Amino acid sequence: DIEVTSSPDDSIGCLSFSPPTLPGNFLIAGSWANDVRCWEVQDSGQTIPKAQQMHTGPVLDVCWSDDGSKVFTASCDKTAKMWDLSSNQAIQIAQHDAPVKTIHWIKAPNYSCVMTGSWDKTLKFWDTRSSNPMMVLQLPERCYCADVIYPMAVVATAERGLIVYQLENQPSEFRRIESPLKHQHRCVAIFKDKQNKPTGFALGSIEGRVAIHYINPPNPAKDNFTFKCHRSNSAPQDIYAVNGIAFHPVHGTLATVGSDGRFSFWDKDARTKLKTSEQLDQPISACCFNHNGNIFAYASSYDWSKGHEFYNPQKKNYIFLRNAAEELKPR
Amino acid sequence: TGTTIKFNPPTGTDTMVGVSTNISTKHQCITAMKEYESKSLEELRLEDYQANRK
Amino acid sequence: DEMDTHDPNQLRYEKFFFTVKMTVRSNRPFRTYSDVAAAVSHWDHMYIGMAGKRPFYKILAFLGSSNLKATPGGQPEYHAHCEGRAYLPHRMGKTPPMLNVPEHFRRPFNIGLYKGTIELTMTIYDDESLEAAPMIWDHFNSSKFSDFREKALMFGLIVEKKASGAWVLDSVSHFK
Repeated sequence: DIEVTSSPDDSIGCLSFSPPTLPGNFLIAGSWANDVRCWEVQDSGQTIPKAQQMHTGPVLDVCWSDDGSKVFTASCDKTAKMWDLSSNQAIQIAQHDAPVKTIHWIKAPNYSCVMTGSWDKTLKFWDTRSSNPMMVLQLPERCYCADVIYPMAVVATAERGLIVYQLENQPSEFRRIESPLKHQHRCVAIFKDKQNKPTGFALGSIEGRVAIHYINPPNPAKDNFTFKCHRSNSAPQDIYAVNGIAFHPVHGTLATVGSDGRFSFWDKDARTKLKTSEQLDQPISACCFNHNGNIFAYASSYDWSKGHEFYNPQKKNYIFLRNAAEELKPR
Repeated sequence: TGTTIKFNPPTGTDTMVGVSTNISTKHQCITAMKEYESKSLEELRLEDYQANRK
Repeated sequence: DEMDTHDPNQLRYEKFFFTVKMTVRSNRPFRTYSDVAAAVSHWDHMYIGMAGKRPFYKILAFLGSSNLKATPGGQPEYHAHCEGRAYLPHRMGKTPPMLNVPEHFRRPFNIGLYKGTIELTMTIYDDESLEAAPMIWDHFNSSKFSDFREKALMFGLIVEKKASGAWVLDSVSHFK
């Protein structure tokens, strides 16, 4: 499976492809070497290193503006930067009292903003030209992961916090869910209904398990379910953390990636596994799809799931691309 | 502060299905441990990075 | 392959109607609530009743003792009547359907410096009505702090309350 030219020095935390308002494809990756890199992915499969930016600490999340001109970066250095790609100039747009874990772009008819999610137990909203938050939201715990598709946002916190938000007018708390999972929250992804609206989410714990949760289903007791994944296997069955989770923007099937160094494609409606890959030399830490979903990005890095001891500073960190729109079709 | 206590995977039981069966589990995640359960991998990692204990 | 969706920790919900009539005859006046809990929690010794309903009664027994008012007559007597409709999250797998059939419990107790009897009458049945109902944890005045976990345990209730959402009845203990 095809590599990427000049991949990062240290482990990869996040990946993000550009929006459709941009011609061609552009990949973004953040690393624990404090830096963010930008490639142009060509149909050919070749990748052209385009640009780079620096934080003073590890970068935990990246994302694009709706119109393609900007990359927003979230770091441990307690800041988020806005990166104008044309002039390769970046500026600070956000601050927290602790590392910024999640960063998202909100494009609402009424208004537009950045939503930062931090371990300082808050959600903050920024217009990108001011230095005050335009809106501050209290969370019950440290922000662990989040997702945004207008007019809905999901946030997962420490201590298995789970919260849904409505985004019309000003953003507000919609529902405080009692988590379907009984182990630490790791990653979440919002899925849509046939009529193309925010209708639910997929939540991944550290316990080789994902929960499928519909906001408003005809019968929660059967419609809301949970499935096991990323487990190797008489012997003891090895359980691994789900590290990333992404839906196909067209087909409605999903990709999951784990500590075991495998990716898997699933059909959540049919409740059927589609593909489980080969095991890799190290865990898969991050993954996503390009604007239309022909390309499935996934990084092979050490996710720290076994502590400082199994870190091998010497091993290469790979990002792989898989031109697979055919592998992700229901039947 | 950091991952000083050595890695040791917690164990447990689980069911496995329409071919219903019974198994044993080894949870291969450091935060599954009672010592680290209050933190997240990226939290620990950052603590290790600042301690310079890479 | 096909997904393995089996989960014994599936967080199911319940909607129900409930009734609680409770009478506690005692030799002397209770000192602490902790004492009341002990006496009242005897109600289920030698349990005769609907298997799948037993956990819910524990909740109502707990709720009972929370409201017990003293009848000034009697040799001390305590009385409570609780009635309503509620919504309860739990992790106990498929509950069998519950029908309005009041069940009767009357047993003695001898703990500490107290001996007497507890009389309990309880109903619990399904509410198909789509209308909203408050969490059962709301009929308790004192379900607004962590001490609540302790109290629930005296009645064999193992409850959780995480960063978001109401208390969840994780499991039930029968012994101890």
